[PDB]
Amino acid sequence: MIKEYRTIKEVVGPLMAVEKVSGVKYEELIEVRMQNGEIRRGQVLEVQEDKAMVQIFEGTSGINLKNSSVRFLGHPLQLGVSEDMIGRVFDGLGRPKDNGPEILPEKYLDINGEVINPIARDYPDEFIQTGISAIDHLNTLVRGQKLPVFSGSGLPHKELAAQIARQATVLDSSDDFAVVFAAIGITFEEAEFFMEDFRQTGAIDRSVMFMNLANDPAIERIATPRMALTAAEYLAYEKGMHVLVIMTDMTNYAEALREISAARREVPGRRGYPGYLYTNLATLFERAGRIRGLKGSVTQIPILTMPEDDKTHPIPDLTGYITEGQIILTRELYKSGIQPPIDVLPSLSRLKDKGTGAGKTREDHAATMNQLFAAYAQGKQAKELAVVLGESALSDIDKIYAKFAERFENEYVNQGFYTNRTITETLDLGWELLAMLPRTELKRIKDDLLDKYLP
Amino acid sequence: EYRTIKEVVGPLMAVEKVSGVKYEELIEVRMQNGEIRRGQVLEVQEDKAMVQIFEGTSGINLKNSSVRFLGHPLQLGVSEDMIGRVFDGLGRPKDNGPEILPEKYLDINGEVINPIARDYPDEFIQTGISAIDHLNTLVRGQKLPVFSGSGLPHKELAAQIARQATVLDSSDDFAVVFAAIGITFEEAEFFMEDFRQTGAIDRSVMFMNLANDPAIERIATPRMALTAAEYLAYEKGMHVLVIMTDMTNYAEALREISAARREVPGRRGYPGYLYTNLATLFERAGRIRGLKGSVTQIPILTMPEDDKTHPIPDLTGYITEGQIILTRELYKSGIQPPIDVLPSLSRLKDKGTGAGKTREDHAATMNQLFAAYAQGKQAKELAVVLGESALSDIDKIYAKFAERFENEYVNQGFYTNRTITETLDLGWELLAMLPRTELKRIKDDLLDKYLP
Amino acid sequence: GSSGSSGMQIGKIIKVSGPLVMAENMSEASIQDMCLVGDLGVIGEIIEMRQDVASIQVYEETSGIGPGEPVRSTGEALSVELGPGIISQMFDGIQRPLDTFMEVTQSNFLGRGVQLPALDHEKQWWFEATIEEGTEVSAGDIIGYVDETKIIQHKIMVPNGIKGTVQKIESGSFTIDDPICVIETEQGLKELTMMQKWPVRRGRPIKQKLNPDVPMITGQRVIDTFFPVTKGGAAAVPGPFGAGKTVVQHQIAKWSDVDLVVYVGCGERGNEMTDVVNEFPELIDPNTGESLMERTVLIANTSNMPVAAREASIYTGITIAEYFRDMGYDVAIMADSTSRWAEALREMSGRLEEMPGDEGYPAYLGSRLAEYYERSGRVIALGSDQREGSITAISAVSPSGGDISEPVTQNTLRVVKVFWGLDSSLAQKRHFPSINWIQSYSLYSTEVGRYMDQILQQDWSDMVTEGMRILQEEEQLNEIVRLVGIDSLSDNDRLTLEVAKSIREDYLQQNAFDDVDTFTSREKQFNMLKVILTFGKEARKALSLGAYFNEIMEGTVAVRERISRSKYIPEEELAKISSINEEIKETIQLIVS
Ligand SMILES: [Cl-]
Repeated sequence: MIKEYRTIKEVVGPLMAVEKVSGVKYEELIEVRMQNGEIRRGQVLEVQEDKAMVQIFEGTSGINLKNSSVRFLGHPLQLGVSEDMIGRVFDGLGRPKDNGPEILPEKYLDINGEVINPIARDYPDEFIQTGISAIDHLNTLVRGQKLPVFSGSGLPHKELAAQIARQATVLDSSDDFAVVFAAIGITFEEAEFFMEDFRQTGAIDRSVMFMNLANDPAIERIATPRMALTAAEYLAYEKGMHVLVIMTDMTNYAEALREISAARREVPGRRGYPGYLYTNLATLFERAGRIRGLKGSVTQIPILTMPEDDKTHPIPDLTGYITEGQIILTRELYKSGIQPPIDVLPSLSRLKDKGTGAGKTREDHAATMNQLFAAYAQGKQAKELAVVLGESALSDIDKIYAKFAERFENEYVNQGFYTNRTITETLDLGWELLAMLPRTELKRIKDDLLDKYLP
Repeated sequence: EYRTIKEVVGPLMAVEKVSGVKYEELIEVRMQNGEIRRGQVLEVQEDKAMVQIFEGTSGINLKNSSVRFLGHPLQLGVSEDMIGRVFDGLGRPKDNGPEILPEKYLDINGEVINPIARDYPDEFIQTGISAIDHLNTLVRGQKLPVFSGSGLPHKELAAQIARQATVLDSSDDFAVVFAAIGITFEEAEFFMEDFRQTGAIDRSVMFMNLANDPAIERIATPRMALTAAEYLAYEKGMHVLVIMTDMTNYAEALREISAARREVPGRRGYPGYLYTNLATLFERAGRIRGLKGSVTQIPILTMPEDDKTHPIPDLTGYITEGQIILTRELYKSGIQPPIDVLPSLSRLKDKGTGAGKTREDHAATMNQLFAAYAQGKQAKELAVVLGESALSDIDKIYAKFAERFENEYVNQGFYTNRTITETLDLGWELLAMLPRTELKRIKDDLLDKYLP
Repeated sequence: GSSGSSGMQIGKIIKVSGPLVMAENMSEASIQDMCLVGDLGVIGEIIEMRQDVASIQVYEETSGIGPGEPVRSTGEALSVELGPGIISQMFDGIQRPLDTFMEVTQSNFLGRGVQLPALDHEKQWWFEATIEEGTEVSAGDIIGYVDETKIIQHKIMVPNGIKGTVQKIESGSFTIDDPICVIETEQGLKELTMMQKWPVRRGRPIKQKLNPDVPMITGQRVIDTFFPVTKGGAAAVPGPFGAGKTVVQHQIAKWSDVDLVVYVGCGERGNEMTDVVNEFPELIDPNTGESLMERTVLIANTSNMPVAAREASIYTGITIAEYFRDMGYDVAIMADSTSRWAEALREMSGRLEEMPGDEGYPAYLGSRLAEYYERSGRVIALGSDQREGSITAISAVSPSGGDISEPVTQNTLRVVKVFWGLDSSLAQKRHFPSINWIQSYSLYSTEVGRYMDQILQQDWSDMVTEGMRILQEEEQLNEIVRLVGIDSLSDNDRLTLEVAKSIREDYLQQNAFDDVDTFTSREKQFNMLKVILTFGKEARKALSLGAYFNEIMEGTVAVRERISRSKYIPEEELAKISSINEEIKETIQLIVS
């Protein structure tokens, strides 16, 4: 028996109220049957007495209240999963977009998923060689980590994300990555950049894609990354795959959350964003890692543009408190021709210690990383002083650091979006730059490493 | 007439059990003591009307007061007998003059000119001020504001333009409408005495609103003025110049009214509709195809903290067709008026200059004078930072040019009227300082004919 | 019914608060439906519904309207009429013909409650049938055309939602109300006219979008060279007041190689709309003898016209653009200014008592802007033809104080690939167009570079890259000059400044009101930039061969003056530009000796 009511009380933007209902549950999936026969899905946000408040993913344009119905499906929003999803393209609600067959689902999964028991978790420590020195050495990515790219409008975050997915591999293994890609409010041209890259490399045959574009309904964006992550955790923990999840643009997700929060007249937090923004983002990004006794894994690379290039904006700020580091692109490095324009100083990886060193990368990894960071921060400071007060205003040693920071940006960080460096090549190059400095300045590195590696 | 006032909360009042009440309809409150206050319907819902009383709600007893709904919005009773007369912000006589018999009453919001019916601003208005007439020409139908600041002589400049402004080869069809907004008694007295002393009053209509007048009256003031101007222009065929000061007091009043209604404040606390509101005033300027007459506006405003990015000058600049800038640097040098021509601009100046309007050498000398002055000021600043020996012999000439340009050309005095012919001739005198080879913006035909 | 008879549902106004009206007894009406409000019957749109009470956004002034007055729904969404009679017309925000408005009301001023059809439903047009009877058709298919102008064919397409076989069709003289074709559908016989309606808030359907990879020719040197937009691309033009935004957009309208221009005056000056109607008919194409007005549609809702109609004008415009795009045309849509559209949304959001987002703008500002720009682009249109068409969006933004960190500019830059940042300091310096060449960008530059290298068979992308490197180095050098003075720079750095100076005033600076400088061909642009770059190249080598900077400048006065005049060289005398290269090589080599 299908539960349906013809008692719609009000329609206000993305929100609808239904009355005289019974047996309706919080977060239950609904379908609006419009007067013209069109079907639009939604979700119960609240139930009291004989009433239900629902949000409509596809909006309420053209709806006649009297002549429409609301069906209550008796379960929350689900994804019908299958390994047959591989190589398929879906929209923001998980419906086929590629004119291919309908998937015959193996099972149906609540797209909210479940929390991994912390005791069941396996700690991520498997080095992933991205081929990008600024990542591999200084902000190391390991399998099962969530490591986002913080960027801005007009910056090449899509180029970087594509390069990572293209070049990423663990060592001493022929494991590959199944890729789950979620487009969230991005433009056709942004989406098409990824589609073209996936088709050229042939990675599209290893991929599942969920596409919400800038012309697609905005409220749909709240479901899209949950769809993508449900597919990811399915492929990883039920089909034993190593999954790489790329989701852009996460800022568009938070904006959708704010639209709903504003429509509900909820008590606003910072910038009009709801008080639950941190929690909400955490329910997404914590869906990554490894599980003890299971072969698969979920590695996340969320991408967000920082509004006004402001890192203290609620979106990148709260994301930073959740994710395991961040890779930050800057307009300054981009304009100087640095590719990728990664600013290593505000960038971070929280899982680099146990994924590096002897038997993983090389024994000199951590020492050189610290010394390079220290030398770069001091050299960057000296450059900025010399450009304003003159090259003769720096001490003799700071003048050396100023030259180091320049070669560091131009030869180390800047490598090109199609250059894939081995970790050994990266570490050896780091040593060539440290050799510019007096040995007495290399205080983060012990004598045993200096004698062995320093030219 | 209703005796059904239900609520009074601050300046706001709710009247129930009403019928046929419209949005923006004017109301009249007859207090329990016979006192009469006027108001406006801000919102009307079913049997309720939300009204704001101009003079406030202090002293009002609800049950013993009554409300009359007048059946029309705020209006001005217009006549050609308004010339030579002084009114307050709401168009009430302020000069103890005879009774005013209106030909008709007009909604002070006016109507929007059909964009297709609108005629582009055209022809010259001689202000008598060289820096304006030559370099930043005022055109009939143009909106060209003055951006000033506290302590700067914009009130002297306003009164000078008001009495000196004229159209050439066209007699007895020019009028000035002067609107004073939120100004003190003493500055109102300055304007009143000056107009009467010079005889400018005989061709002017004056609307005088004071600092201690109700804020709603302060915002009604420019609409009363513009309604009078449109009537004189489009119905009587006149060229009307509308001068209004201080537009900063207008925006402050608007913000005060906005806050009283607890509306969501926009940038810097000013209403979100500040741009739109200013536009409904400034866009009443212009000409109409097929009609004799024109309305020209000179809004005058003080830039808070001398900040041009402040919402008041900023949004004004997005609406007007140029701006006249007064500066403290030039004011401290004794330049009258202290107009800085470098950031000043008139966008429509082409439509009011040249042969048949001013003279054939207008545009060329303007381009050359502006270019030479900018180079002169640049050389002056170079002498400041690096010394006099940092300038070439030519740079020294341009620096000297910029001095005489400021001291003799821009500086003319607040009671000196220069004809456009005198302004153009004086421009050629300054250009003669420079080598003829340096006058690259002027063709040889004009140089041979005019260069002294 | 009532009193013995019955008619249609009549709503009753129960609240008026500015442009927001609430009406009860509206249960038959749908969200987004157009309605006639009050005794006057002003045009409004239903945006919310609570039980039987509709919230209505009104597109005309509501002064004088109150509760108890009737509301009459039309049963249809906000739509445009799409057919012959649309080109060269000036409409308001809701597609009412303004010249007809004036003639009917016999007034120079805008009245209220005036119902006018958008197009002339009485005018005879010659329909040329081009399709055969018995042909199976679907949405987008051409059944015939009308020569609306001497150049532009108005293609009559099968409307969306219609599918079947052509039963009867013949050429002849009809109005847009006469049935010109009979389609045998599965739902029976349907007859088509030359006019179709379309709801403006819904993008017209296509087959698929394509990459906009062909650069538009605006003839504006700074744009075509350094910050180019492609056909199907989108460009934002944010600037402070008085920076020449209107001259820039007018230049693009008159010179761009598009088939049609849709120009939307959204919340701006009335005089600028008057300037367009006066000037556009006078701009005659030498090749075809047609004016710019004969390929333009004008939509005007000035700053003091109804505020809600600002939003209407935006959607009216893009929908008309999509219509001509569907015919296989390249269309430009100019929105000036999108800031005023956002202000309208903010005003209504306040009336609705919504939770404010960034700067008081509603929380859905970003998605509204994103949805608008995603309607631009190069597409394959519907129809068996699979014809291609494009819409290129050029939008002014007016950020308060010129500060681009505000929500409208920021949300726009999130979805557009081209940013032309106008600069007030340049405008004061008489540097026009006032585009900041350091802050501006085009994410089409690399793709356009490839296209240009291929079509010119020259190293154009390298030249553009070198030209920008010089300008960027100039900005660095200028900071040093500010601190130490120009006399502290080496000869090599002194040269870079002069080359940058030549780029700035011999190339970037362009006079829109000069008969020759107003437009620069692609070929002419190449020659000009080549010459400028050659001087720097030859002078650079002279310095390394022992020549001093002072000597180089003194001995190249004549040739540098010739470079600075090359912008005025006629398009048929481009050999006079290319020959400067040899003169540069000669004089400099002589200086070395
Ligand atoms: Cl402007």
